[PDB]
Amino acid sequence: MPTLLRVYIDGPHGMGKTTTTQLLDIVYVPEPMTYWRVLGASETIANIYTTQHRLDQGEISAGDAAVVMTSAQITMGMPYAVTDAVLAPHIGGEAPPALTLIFDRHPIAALLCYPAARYLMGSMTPQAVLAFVALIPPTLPGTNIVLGALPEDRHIDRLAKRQRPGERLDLAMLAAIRRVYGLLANTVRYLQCGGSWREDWGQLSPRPHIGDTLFTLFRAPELLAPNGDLYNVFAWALDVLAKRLRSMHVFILDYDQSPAGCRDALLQLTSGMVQTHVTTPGSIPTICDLARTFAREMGE
Amino acid sequence: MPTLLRVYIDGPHGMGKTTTTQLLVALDIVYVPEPMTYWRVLGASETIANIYTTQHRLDQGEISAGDAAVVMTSAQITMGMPYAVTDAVLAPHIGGEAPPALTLIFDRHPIAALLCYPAARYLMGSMTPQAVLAFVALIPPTLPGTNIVLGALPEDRHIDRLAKRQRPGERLDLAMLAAIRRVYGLLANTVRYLQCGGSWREDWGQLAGPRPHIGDTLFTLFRAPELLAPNGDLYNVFAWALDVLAKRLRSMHVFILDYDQSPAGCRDALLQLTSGMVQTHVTTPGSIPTICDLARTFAREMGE
Ligand SMILES: O=c1[nH]c(=O)n([C@H]2C[C@H](O)[C@@H](CO)O2)cc1-c1ccc(Br)s1
Ligand SMILES: O=c1[nH]c(=O)n([C@H]2C[C@H](O)[C@@H](CO)O2)cc1-c1ccc(Br)s1
Repeated sequence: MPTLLRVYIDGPHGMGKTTTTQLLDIVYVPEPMTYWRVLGASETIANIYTTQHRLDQGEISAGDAAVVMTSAQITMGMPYAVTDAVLAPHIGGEAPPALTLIFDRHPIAALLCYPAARYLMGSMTPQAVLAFVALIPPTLPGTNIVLGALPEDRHIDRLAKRQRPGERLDLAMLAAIRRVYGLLANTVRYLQCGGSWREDWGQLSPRPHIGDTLFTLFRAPELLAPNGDLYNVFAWALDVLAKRLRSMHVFILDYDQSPAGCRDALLQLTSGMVQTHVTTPGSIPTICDLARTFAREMGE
Repeated sequence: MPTLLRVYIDGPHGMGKTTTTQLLVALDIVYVPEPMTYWRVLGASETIANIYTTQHRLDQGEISAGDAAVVMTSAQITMGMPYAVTDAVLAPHIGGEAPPALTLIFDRHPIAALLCYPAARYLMGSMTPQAVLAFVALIPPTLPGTNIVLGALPEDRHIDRLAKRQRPGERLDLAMLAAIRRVYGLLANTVRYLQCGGSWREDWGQLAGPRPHIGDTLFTLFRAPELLAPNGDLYNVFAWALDVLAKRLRSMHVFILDYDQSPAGCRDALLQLTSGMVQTHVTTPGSIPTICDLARTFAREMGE
């Protein structure tokens, strides 16, 4: 069968991502803005930022913020969820690629990365973050995740330039979110280096120290038994997290440059990403139509 | 290679499902109960109490529809968390379909929290079909040998039992009973529909035994203004979800059990249906013990 290349450009918002991918037998699946602002619900992004603002002003409580916050993360990952779902069966085993799919963000941003950041923000229960993790679909072969690198003040400047409507410059949420992708990038090398959280978990009391991995966020008092132990339910959700992330291929793009440069770099990492065969002759065309119809309908 | 026999007992609450499964188990056979301790304490505080009060608040006109949806959606993520973790942990051992070396008697399948309960809440107006389809996209891949025993039981006889089998924080809500009763009937019809060659897209225009009418399946829940494009066709985002709703269920093995009989009767009834069920091999020979302990542990920690 012919081969495919799936590339998910991911990282914190405000790093110039959509811009540089649009500057790129290659389809680009955008961010489903229409689905957030209109299809799934009314102005999901506004809701997120507003709510946290009410929590920051104490106009509402950590728990009401959690439910609203929780209910929104659902609307945000839905389009990505279904795409991976319908896409999954066509992807074959790892292997010029007959089709290159550039996606704007992977599902883990919705089922892991943003949820965690909001936890880090006192707006999402760690119990909920782990519920989402538990739902992270299996990791198809050839899943290349590009995460971005960019100096803080530079990223603050950028965050400032363009924001979806309803947003708010939230410098904490920036640091919260920059923290997560940083930890996530660390977890992957850890898992890949042979690290076992169960074996290293006691330390929280050639590879990253589990203190610099995503595992360190779940030493959360609400996840532990009166004697300090993690409840098994939760220990298992970390076996899923471990399971899902270890197979991903993470590629770093330095965003501290010009779109032309970022673009030129993005295409550059491509030389080492992993391709896979498709399942049917007609997989490529079906995939091509899905990615174009996804774009057409949800990209504003 | 050893085989495994997985059996998920689901259906509307208040039919006596938990009892009989225990009964049956009291006769290489491990149970996986409902994770009440997670619902009452671990994941959140009193989730079931939260659910029945919210609906109730909405009905009293004391909150809105968007408050309920936000709360309900939130409550459902908690309710199905344990099922979701269990399924993902077990999945790698589940192998090809093939007496069983191990029999795992589950209490409710992931789809109950990712589909049926959501769908029913939607029918109650405390959930949106967009949220349902979000959950549906999150239903995990249907493992081989997914045998589901649903429970039949006449309504009045159900009402009486429900009135009896309440949960801590539960309210006698017949409306929800009827809703939950309708949703599970559609599930069975749907699985029959999908298996007799049915295709929703083909029969979309139209909105044991013979193939059911698409309008007697779950696909009919999703004919909502919210999901339609001005051109009148389902938006593709949802259409693609319904594609997964059909993929997930098409390979399940549904069996129906009659709950209009004594506890020792359902036990024997269910014990009868069990023989015609699909087993499967395990991935590693040592997968059985592991599976045995995950189940016992799930039981020991979240059962109550
Ligand atoms: O889950 C989310 N939650 C969230 O608050 N955001 C924010 C960041 C920015 O302000 C705007 C667009 O990225 O919305 C994004 C996401 C995700 C988008 C796509 C996926 Br997958 S997850
Ligand atoms: O999603 C749910 N929603 C819900 O309202 N219930 C109610 C019904 C009854 O009052 C009680 C116990 O099932 O909880 C149960 C569930 C689930 C339990 C297990 C799974 Br999977 S889904």
